[PDB]
Amino acid sequence: ARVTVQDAVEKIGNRFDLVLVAARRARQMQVGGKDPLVPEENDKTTVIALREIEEGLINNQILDVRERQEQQEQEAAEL
Amino acid sequence: KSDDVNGRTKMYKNIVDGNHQMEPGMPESFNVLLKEIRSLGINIELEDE
Amino acid sequence: EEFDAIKIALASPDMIRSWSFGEVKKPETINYRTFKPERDGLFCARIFGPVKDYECLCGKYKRLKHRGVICEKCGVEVTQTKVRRERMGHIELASPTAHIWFLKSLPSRIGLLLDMPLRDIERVLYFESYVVIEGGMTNLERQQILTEEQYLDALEEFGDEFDAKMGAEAIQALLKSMDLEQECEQLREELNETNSETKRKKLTKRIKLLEAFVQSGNKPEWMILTVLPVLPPDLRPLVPLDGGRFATSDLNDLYRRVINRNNRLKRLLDLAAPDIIVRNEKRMLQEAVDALLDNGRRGRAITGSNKRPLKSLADMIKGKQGRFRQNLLGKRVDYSGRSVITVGPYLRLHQCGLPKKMALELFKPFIYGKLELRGLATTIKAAKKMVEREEAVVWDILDEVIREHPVLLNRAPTLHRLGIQAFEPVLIEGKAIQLHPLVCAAYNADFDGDQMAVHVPLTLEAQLEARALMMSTNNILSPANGEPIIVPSQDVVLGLYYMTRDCVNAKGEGMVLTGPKEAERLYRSGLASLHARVKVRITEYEKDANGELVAKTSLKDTTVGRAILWMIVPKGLPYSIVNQALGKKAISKMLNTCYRILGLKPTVIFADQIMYTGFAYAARSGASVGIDDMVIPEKKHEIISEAEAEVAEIQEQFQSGLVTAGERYNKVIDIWAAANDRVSKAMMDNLQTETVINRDGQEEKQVSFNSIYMMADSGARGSAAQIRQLAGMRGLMAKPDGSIIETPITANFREGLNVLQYFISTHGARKGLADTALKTANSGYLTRRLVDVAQDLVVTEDDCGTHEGIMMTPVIEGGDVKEPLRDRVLGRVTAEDVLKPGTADILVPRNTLLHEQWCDLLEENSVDAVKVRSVVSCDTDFGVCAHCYGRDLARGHIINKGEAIGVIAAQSIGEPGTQLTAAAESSIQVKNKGSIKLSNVKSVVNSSGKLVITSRNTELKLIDEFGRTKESYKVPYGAVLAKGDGEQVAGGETVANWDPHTMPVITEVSGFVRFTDMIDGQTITRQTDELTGLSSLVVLDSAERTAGGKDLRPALKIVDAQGNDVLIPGTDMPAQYFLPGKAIVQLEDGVQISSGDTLARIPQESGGTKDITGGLPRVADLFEARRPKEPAILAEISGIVSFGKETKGKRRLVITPVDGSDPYEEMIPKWRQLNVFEGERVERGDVISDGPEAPHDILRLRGVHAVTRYIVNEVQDVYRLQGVKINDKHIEVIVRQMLRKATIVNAGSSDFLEGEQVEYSRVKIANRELEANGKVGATYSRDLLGITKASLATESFISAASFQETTRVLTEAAVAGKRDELRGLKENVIVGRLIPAGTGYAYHQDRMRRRAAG
Amino acid sequence: RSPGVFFDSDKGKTHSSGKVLYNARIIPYRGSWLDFEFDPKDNLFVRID
Amino acid sequence: RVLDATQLYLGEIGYSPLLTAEEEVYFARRALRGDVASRRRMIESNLRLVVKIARRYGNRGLALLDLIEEGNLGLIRAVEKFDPERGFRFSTYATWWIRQTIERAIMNQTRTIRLPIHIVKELNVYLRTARELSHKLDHEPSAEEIAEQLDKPVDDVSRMLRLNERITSVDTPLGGDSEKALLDILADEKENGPEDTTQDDDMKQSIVKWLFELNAKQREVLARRFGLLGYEAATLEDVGREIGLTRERVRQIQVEGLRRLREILQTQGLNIEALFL
DNA sequence: TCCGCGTCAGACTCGTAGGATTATAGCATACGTGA
DNA sequence: CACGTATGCTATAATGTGCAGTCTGACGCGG
Ligand SMILES: Nc1nc2c(ncn2[C@@H]2O[C@H](COP(=O)(O)OP(=O)(O)OP(=O)(O)O)[C@@H](O)[C@H]2O)c(=O)[nH]1
Ligand SMILES: [Mg+2]
Ligand SMILES: [Zn+2]
Ligand SMILES: [Zn+2]
Repeated sequence: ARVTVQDAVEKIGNRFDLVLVAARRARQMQVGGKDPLVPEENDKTTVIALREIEEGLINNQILDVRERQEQQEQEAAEL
Repeated sequence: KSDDVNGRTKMYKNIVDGNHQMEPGMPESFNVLLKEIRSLGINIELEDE
Repeated sequence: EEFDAIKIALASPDMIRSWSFGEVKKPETINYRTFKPERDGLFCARIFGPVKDYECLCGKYKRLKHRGVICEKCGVEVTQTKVRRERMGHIELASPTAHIWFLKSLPSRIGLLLDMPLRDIERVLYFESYVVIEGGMTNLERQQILTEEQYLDALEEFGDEFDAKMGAEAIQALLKSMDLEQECEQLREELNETNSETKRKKLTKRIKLLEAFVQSGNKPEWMILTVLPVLPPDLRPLVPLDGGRFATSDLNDLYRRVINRNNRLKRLLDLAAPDIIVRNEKRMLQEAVDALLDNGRRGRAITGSNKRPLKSLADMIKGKQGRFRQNLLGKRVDYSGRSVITVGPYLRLHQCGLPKKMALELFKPFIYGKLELRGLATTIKAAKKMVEREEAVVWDILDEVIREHPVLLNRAPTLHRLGIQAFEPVLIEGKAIQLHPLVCAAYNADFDGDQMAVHVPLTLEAQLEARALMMSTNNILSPANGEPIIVPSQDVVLGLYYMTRDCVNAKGEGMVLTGPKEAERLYRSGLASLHARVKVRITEYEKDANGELVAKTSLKDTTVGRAILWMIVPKGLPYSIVNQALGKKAISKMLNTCYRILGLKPTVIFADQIMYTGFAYAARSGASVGIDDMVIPEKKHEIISEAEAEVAEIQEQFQSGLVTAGERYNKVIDIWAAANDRVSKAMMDNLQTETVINRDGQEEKQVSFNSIYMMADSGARGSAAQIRQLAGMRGLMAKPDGSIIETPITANFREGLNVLQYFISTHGARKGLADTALKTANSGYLTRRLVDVAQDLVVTEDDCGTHEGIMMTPVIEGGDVKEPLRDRVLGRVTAEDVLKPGTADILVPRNTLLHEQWCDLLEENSVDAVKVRSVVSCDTDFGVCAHCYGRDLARGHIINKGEAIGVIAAQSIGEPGTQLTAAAESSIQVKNKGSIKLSNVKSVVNSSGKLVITSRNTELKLIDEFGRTKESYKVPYGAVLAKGDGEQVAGGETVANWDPHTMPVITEVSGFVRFTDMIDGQTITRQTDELTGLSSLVVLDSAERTAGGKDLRPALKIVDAQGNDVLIPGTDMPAQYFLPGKAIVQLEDGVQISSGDTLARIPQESGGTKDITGGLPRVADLFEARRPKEPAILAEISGIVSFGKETKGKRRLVITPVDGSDPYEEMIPKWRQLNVFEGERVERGDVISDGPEAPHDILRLRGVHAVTRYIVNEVQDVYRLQGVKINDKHIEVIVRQMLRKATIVNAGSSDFLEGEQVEYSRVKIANRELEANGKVGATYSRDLLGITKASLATESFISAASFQETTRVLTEAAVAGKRDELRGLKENVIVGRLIPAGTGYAYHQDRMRRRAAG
Repeated sequence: RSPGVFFDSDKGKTHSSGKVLYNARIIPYRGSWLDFEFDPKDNLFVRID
Repeated sequence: RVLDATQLYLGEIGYSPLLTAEEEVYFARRALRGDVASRRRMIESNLRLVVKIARRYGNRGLALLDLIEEGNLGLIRAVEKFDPERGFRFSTYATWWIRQTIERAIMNQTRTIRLPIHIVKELNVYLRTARELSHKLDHEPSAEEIAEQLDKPVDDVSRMLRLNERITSVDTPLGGDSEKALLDILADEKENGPEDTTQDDDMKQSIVKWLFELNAKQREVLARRFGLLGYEAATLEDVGREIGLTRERVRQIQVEGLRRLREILQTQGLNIEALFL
């Protein structure tokens, strides 16, 4: 994850999409203050996002799922 | 990093706020290019979306 | 703010007035006293807006309290000062003026559109002569020039009913009155009568101009300027220097010229001045306008007070200094540093030493932000002062921020993507950057004063781009060839070589060790040398059928050194890899093996370990450079005195007047070239195996431990040619000309050169050095052209679903297999089903990546040739599929969709050229036994009894027991074969023999020699000797030839005893060999000859150093698709050959195929000799004449695969000569971009019609809609384009103009009214947007679907 | 380049013919240049500056 | 074909005949009486005189062609105001108008910053005097040396020589090579860096935070005056238009808002820290 | 159609240092805004 | 009025101008 990104690349596949997915997740922890799955072990949001992808916890599809889950529950609360 | 005048200040503020968000716009050199081309008497206009 | 597309069209006078917010009518800039803008001046604030934010000039309205207020008093609107760079103005011209760009920029546009020569228009413009606009009396026709005196004649006689005028007025009125519609149809009607080739080109040109003019909505009047736009003040600033001085743009001096003359013209018109003065002022106005638009175009550029040409508007767009190249495709960039670089051997591969003070300043805002989170800084001003004071706590914060933050290191020049790599920074006290040794290779970075640049990726996206895509650990393999670029050099190799390499017994020969750890213990304890032969017991780990590793313990015989290096070796690799004495070549294979078995992480750690141990043992070794290390040959003086008596023999043979100066030159050079080889060989046998003093039993031989030799043999440093001038003889040096001097070098560096040897060294040296500084421009220019043409190409699709590809073969050039089939088809998507030789069972699948596994199987099955999916044969429109490309060579797996392949290709081809900036082939010796197999050969037996070859491109194969090609050679013309076709030869036999410094002309028939068209003085010369008098005849070419004998072809005609001609067996051709220029002839007229005798000897001067100064122009000429000077003739269609008629020797060819029965004729020059002999079943593209092939003809007759493979092989010939590995697929990318366009011959169901040239992608998409709808189908022909023209042919005019030729591109685009919808990378980089590739492909396709759905 | 006279020749100006055209150049320290030159048809020409 | 603007014009002037005194008097009598032909033939005949006088006033500001046109305009004034009855020749009279008009035009167009004729002519006499001073003082002249010769204030000379500074081209390259010029080094002092722009954002936002930390009637008159929240930047007396309608109570409440905010900047850690910038 | 003038480009970042020059007659009356 | 900017006249005769320094192979375009 920190030194070598190969196993993280092998989870998603497309290097370019790995960057987009880990950037979107890192933005969540950076701004939302969304809680990390892996112990940070004093690492930056970027590294945490890649570790999460290596272990297979974060995913473009999984991010989109939790997006609609929380957005739809807020729509439910509004109405 | 370069021309985008709005972008650089907004980016600076984002960096001090921790959030490394990219808030880009248009490089000021391009605006100039167009004006220089029109000063040459060639109409170069932007068709918007 | 965000737009979709960009349009260029002609500026209407009325349109120019739309932009203007006021008319400038004064040259005044500012007031001398109050430096404030003058009224209606060039800097007028009343027009271009306020000098200060929300402040009028006189200061009546201040601050946002007065928002949109227009000061009644001064007449200035109170707004942002930003507007002064935005608002334009204008000038009302009293006389109209020609827009120089649509006049002088060729094609003339204004001349082409009026069908009026440029000279004619100008004579009208400068008021030399009248032009007729409409003579109602057909007595005088349109556009007919009348001189001053011609106008006086018709003036009284016809007058009134003819209108002829002068100057810009005349041309504008002529343009205004011309009806584009009517003249369009008129010219189309004329096109039908008798359309000759060049007449039809010019007519189609004007047709397309008229059609484009009506589609553009441009009007011809607008070519003439009545209104002149004024650039905003801040874009031509007048600013005060500190010293009270002022500095201004040159545009302001040019504007002043224009305004003064224009206003003077208004005055002269108010004053009713006489016409000659009016005229001079109108000429002056046009001169100043032309100077303002494009200064150094029309004549003498107007200079200023600096005695230099005033920078014109055009100059700011045009060239390197122009807006595109300098400020828009490349920029100065924030968060950037630079410093000296130095070694960081302690660093791991993913790290770089970053100076503390450098990093403190680069990450300034991140430190301020962290400081406010810790509450250490109250505000930003306090954070600033805390960092200025460099407080103790600030260092601990800086340490916190830079952790896990990647930084980009860059070295100039950036030739390939690896010229930029990301590292995790390590803060160091001290001002120099520390670089990792193993990546010094990529950067070409040597610490002899090299500096590097540091860049901070700011955004989370940029950080992840750096850590994932650009990290050094992630980018090991060259994208050019599938080879690891990260490879130990220098000290590292020397250390590992030292460890692995063995010595006789030494300390502790034949000991027995439990583990490599006991070996390390023994060495460092001092009871074993690293070179001691020892029976140790090491346990290697071999991979099984699955992912499980099978370990195996065994006692091998290795050195102590090798056992210790095994500890660095990861578990999984074999022990036999390290068990040999290791060099740079073996260590790279080590890294490659590690990468393919273990993967990335293990290779990265392994590479670091190797670096550490390599340096470590290099320093332990105490290796050095003595004067005793440079051993010279004990037999130098003998070899030299011998070679010197030999050269004296040929000098004496010259003084006798028999041997020519050129023959002696060649033979002296050959004597010394051989002397050089022999002395070098002597030194190297004396040095290599000089350690013949061993022990144990008696006297034993082993490799020498000479420090200098070790360095060369390991490949750490030095070579075999470097040791030549260190102990042997310097050798021959070649001049700045390229030519080699007669007197070479005999002494070396150890012995020491004199004043003469040293002075002679200088020439070649300085030629070399000047080549580096001057040629890199041309190499780099080629890189630039390549990159520009391959820009747009990106992986678009996964699978195009095409069955297409190109069948590849093994390159067997010479005796060693230069490129194997395995290496040429490695990681290339195979097409169809390619099995083993015996066709009865499938071996490899259809759509499958070629893995090292399947490649190994190919060799065991002996596959001859295989269809492989190529970029050229991809069906994907607007890019290529991952399948047609194959493996990303840099990744070691299948390419990811979205990757920008073209740029990678152009960089990969260009870099080696840019960075890189013994021909005694007497006789072929076959080495393995075989049957001799000639092809494309027509030989004839001679008087001697020897098979002499009379065909130019003869090839010689070497067929093994089963029947397959092992070795291959080029046997040249007039070569003598030892055994003919089909005969067996033994190993180490001279199968072919010839003279290299000569190209003989050999006969096919026996009889006597006749002289035809060989008159002394006109075509040939004559020179005799003494006593007897042997005279030689030397044929003059058009250079040394008079106008008398120019159409006379000199030839040696064959005749019999009677005097009649001798027919060539099996042809109606009287025997006549045409001699070319500078052909030396020894036999005079009336001499008997047999078949196989040499008539004349054509000289073969080409003693260059080759290197990279003479190969690249060949490559550039290939990529620019230049037809060669004497191109070979090829059969157009398959069928039966028939020879026909002759026009006094000029060969006609009445060729009659089978199905296409209608005959086809072709004229051929008289002296050009055909290799084939008529009456034959000819395939399309059978070579008929000897010479080079034009890529266009190849494409036109034998299609895409043929021309693609011609370019790939001919280019690859050059790079292979220099030992440069580039995969064919890169050249194939560029080739594909060359084949972008196609010319439609015959109408479709759209508005293509005859002769339009459109992208093949768009016409194939049209053909998909035609297939579904039927209608009239479109017939077309694919066209080849050179790189430069192909880049200009892209629909994107932003891309075209940014490349080159900018003035012309924008006139073409402006007149066509072209609209660029921005799809390419170049275009997006210019507007400063997201790349449509790599990371950006996700966002850019999301935009494309937003665009598709509204 | 020293003032005086100088005899030169482009070795194959027109690469088509490849004919050597010899030329003379009188270089003064101050004044106009005086050039003499051959053409392909071996006609002697004079050009000033 | 000769396309030179100059050569073309000089060709055309050549093909008009030189006049004698009697011819000049005849034409000029009718010219004052308003004869379109007379004025034109006198003009066209004497263009050659203009050009001859235009070749002496070169290397000063404009080009020969430019001077030739202004010269022509001077000759036109001369033809309008010529006296045929007076025995004096025309060429003598025209010379005065041509030299006059040329000199005057090279005094308004020659300099990028328009110096008034009067300053320019003042400066010119200072210059010609300096030349005489340097001719006998071997060394060039000081400000006081010129002032001493004219018996005038040294400040007059200083100010007159302070307006002689010439304009440097922004585009002129430095070091001789055509690379980076004054434009590539000349920094915009009007456009501040993100550091300064972001400092202003932080500064402006800072106050707002502590602006809503004071009293409700302390931030309803203090901001509605400076124009921070309100629409228009008012003065102490103008705040009465809102609701305050007071002059002293507005000034007491303004400064009371400022004093409680001064202690908000002293506690957060600014005051003297944020004083320097 | 060939000889010939014209156009077109000719590597990427570093750097050192400012800039200098000339000259426009002399005086009387006329036109435009602040004090 | 003053201060800045402009317009004006004076009258022996005088009447066609005066800086360029060549680089190189290739690719197009009127005679
Ligand atoms: N871009 C550019 N690079 C240069 C220039 N001069 C030298 N270099 C670089 O500086 C280095 C000097 O030569 P070396 O690098 O020592 O050559 P080398 O590849 O180490 O080969 P060996 O000397 O045989 O070991 C080269 O790698 C060049 O690329 C130059 O004018 N421009
Ligand atoms: Mg170096
Ligand atoms: Zn105002
Ligand atoms: Zn494909």
